[PDB]
Amino acid sequence: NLAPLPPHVPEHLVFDFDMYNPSNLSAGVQEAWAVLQESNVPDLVWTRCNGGHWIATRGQLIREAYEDYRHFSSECPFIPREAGEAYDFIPTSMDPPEQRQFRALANQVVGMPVVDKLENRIQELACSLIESLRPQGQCNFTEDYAEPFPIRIFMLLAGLPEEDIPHLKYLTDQMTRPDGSMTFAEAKEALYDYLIPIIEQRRQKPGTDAISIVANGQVNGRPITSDEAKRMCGLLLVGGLDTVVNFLSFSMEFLAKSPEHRQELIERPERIPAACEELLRRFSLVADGRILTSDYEFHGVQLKKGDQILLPQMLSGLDERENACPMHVDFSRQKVSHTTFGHGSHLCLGQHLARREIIVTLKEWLTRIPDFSIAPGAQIQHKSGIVSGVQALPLVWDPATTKAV
Ligand code: MNR
Ligand SMILES: [K+]
Repeated sequence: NLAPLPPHVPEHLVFDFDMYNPSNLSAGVQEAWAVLQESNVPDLVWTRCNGGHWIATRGQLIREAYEDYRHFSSECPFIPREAGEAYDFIPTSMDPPEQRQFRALANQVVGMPVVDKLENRIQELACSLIESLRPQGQCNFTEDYAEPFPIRIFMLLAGLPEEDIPHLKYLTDQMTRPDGSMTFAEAKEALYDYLIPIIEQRRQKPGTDAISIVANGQVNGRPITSDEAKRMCGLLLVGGLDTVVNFLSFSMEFLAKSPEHRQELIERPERIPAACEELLRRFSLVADGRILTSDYEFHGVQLKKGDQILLPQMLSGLDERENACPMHVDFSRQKVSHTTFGHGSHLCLGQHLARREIIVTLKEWLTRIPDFSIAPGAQIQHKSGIVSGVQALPLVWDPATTKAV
């Protein structure tokens, strides 16, 4: 359904793009969003879909908006408006200056230092899961590796039982790619229903897990409140269950279709870290936004207080003005430009954990299964939303070409 066009929006800027079900989705989700960068499309357009909102389509505008938090606020960062209004995670729903004090605490539980505490476990789990699949000559990558690898690592860090994964994963997905059975607000309340008692129990009897550290932490010298701890832990759950999980499938799908790129990383393994960055650019998948704090003229367009604007962190990397031959994957790309981990004061705090999970996967998978392909007659389907993903990824290979080491 298309919402009525607001009085200040001119017709020539209307482009009815649906972020939850794009028209050209069959060609690939990244390709689907790239239609917003064709020759006849303005830098900033308005879509009547999902309640009506603006969409920045070029890296220059996306970076400018993320830097100017005075005009573009994180208080209501999700579309539709109902979801953005209910959204209250910390630090993501706050603007500086209040936002800043919470970043240090989050860094304590998912930052670089922590990646060092789980180094061995991450390595062990990756090798373990891959060796188990190797002799099978086939797998359903999404459920056999993409989900269990990053998710089990997060549950370990948070001190939560793996048997709770099905419930938590379902709730997290309703906040990014809703199936219609739950609103954002209902999904968020169910997540908080889960966390509330756990936070109280760990504030009474502290442990060394991520939830215990957040719940008993301090914010710029003063005790964190139960409510603040809940709002921060909810965000961590989403990041642990619906970020790397999706990205890994986009990357493996590409490697399955490009033997040449697989051979490159096999012959020259020192290029894996660079390959990670290039894949993060080409298969970017996050797209959230901001809300206007007042009337404001932006790049010749009149914006009104209350208007929502989607800043596809995904679009910066595919912008031909930022990267030549954007759809082409080149591991030797000199200057890989992108905003896959955000831009400005809210730069991703989990990027170190994410990069380690991606690099370990690339190295340990190609070491054991260098040659693989998409299953016979399979047509890979993608899904779009706040975070985009892959519905299923059936893979096959000849065990005779594999290595058990
Ligand atoms: C479990 C931890 C996390 C993991 C894993 C993780 C993995 C990834 C990842 C992997 C492929 C994707 C791409 C990703 C992308 C992002 N991520 Mn990340 N992220 N990520 C966070 C935790 C995590 N992320 C936190 C915390 C913030 C918010 C910081 C702040 O608001 O000040 C954040 C913020 C962000 C933002 C900024 C959003 C904004 O400006 O409103 C983007 C984009
Ligand atoms: K809000």
